Amino acid sequence: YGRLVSRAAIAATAMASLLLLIKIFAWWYTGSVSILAALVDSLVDIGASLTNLLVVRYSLQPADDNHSFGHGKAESLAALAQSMFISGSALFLFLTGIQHLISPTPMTDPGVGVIVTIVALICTIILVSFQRWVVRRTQSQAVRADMLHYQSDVMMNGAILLALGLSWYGWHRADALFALGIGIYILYSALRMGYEAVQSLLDRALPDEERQEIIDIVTSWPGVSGAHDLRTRQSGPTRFIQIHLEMEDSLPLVQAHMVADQVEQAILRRFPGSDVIIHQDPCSVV
Amino acid sequence: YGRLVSRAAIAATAMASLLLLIKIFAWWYTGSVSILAALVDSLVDIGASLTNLLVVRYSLQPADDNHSFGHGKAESLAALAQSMFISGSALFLFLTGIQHLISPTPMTDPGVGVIVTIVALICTIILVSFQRWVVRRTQSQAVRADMLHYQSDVMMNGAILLALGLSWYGWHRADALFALGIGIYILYSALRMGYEAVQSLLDRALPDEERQEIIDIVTSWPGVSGAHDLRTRQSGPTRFIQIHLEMEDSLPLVQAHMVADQVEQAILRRFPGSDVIIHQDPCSVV
Ligand SMILES: [Zn+2]
Ligand SMILES: [Zn+2]
Repeated sequence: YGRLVSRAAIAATAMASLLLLIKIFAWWYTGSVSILAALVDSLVDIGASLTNLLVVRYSLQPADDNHSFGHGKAESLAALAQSMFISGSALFLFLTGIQHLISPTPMTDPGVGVIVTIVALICTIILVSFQRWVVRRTQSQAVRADMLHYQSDVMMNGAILLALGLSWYGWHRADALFALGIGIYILYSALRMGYEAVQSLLDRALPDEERQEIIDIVTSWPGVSGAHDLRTRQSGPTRFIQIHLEMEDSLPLVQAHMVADQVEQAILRRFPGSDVIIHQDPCSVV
Repeated sequence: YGRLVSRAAIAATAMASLLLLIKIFAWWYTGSVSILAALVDSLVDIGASLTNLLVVRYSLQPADDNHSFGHGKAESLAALAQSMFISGSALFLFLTGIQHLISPTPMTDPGVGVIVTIVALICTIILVSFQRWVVRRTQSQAVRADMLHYQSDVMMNGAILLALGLSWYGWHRADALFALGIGIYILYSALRMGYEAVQSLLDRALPDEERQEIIDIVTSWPGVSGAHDLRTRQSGPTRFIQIHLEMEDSLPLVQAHMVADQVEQAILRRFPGSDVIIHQDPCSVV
């Protein structure tokens, strides 16, 4: 089920060792060999790992079973933050700004910093295009998919992509660095993550689809006329009422369990939800 | 049910007109009559209203029924923020600091500001001790109960509570203003709200109690030996399997619906959950 196809391990590893390795380390600057580097979104990127790592190691048990009845919502939650807040807002240490005053133009910023071994990384892209494998091999219910924090925390598209002496003087970041955030942050986490997130409100019961599937599977048994109601949600959950809305509308006998249970069972299709549950109603809302 | 006892209206009003009135306005300073006042946690307190107001006006329908299947989790969510973040962290614009350097001591802060008509408010306490009525008349599933943002956004316990010439020179805020945050913020939202919040992971299935009640009600019908399983959560939700784990362990007939439905029904006790649902199992996990 989750060897590959489900959160089983696929969702176990990435930002649980994408981070335990790539940006566990990559730099030995201002200390031994004292050339300047102010970027330590490294220890800042480290919160990101342990965070997710442990958090997903909790998106992940049968529960505090009693209390935490049966969880991992957890992730969707630990997405909500990363998203809207703390990225998709990590955007806002540049919405625009430095474009007009004596800053990006002819003087202040198109000169300083010809000491760049920042190219040391951008290799790291390796372990986004691995977080990328995680994606639909199974979304860590897309919780990994804060990844794109990296798919833009590896957006040195000014750095190692300069318009050095061809047309743009110091307008190198005024674009090909400004929109960067805008439509890959606002319309990133500050929707995306800000969403699976927001269905931390269980709802979206489903995508009309397995909605569809679901129904037609149940609609079609021996446990026929008597489909009453689906309701649905994340990591699994479905449920419900049916049986004989033609006569076995009391008539039958509890044999006619497994029959639902057949149904239920037959709502395998997925990998799964619960024994997303049947109340097996005889007598008819008509 | 919710006239008074449930979120019906009680949860409709407070921070949906606690804020629409109290700090809709209270001040006309630097403009007409130009005495100084830098505090506009007023327009900042206004986000707080509309926010909650509208949000609770959504903690509150049958759903985007299809998608948002049947919601209001919403609040618990809109608590999570207020809490841990954006208060219980609004604490940290003072953990301590101004205690030692020439700031609170003999010179800088125990002198400036003898112009205080800040006493204009502290009346506002009126509409916390109304948010206080909201509490258990029904917790707006304690979402209102970000209120205590006010129960500490009305913590002028330096202001209009000075140790002016009795023992403490300028040590007036170094205490009776420092701990203020600590153990009414950290151990406030940054647990409290940071919690109902975190059970945005449905879980806490319940408080062993109505857990208890629940069970013994079901345990005790004509729908006897055959209690299988509770599972539980917020605004209502319960569910489950039972019937005849002594013989009507297939034997009976779907008459024996309402019998669960009796049960279910009889899990009135609360105001309620769902028709927190029964799968009525004959043949026995034994
Ligand atoms: Zn029924
Ligand atoms: Zn069963």
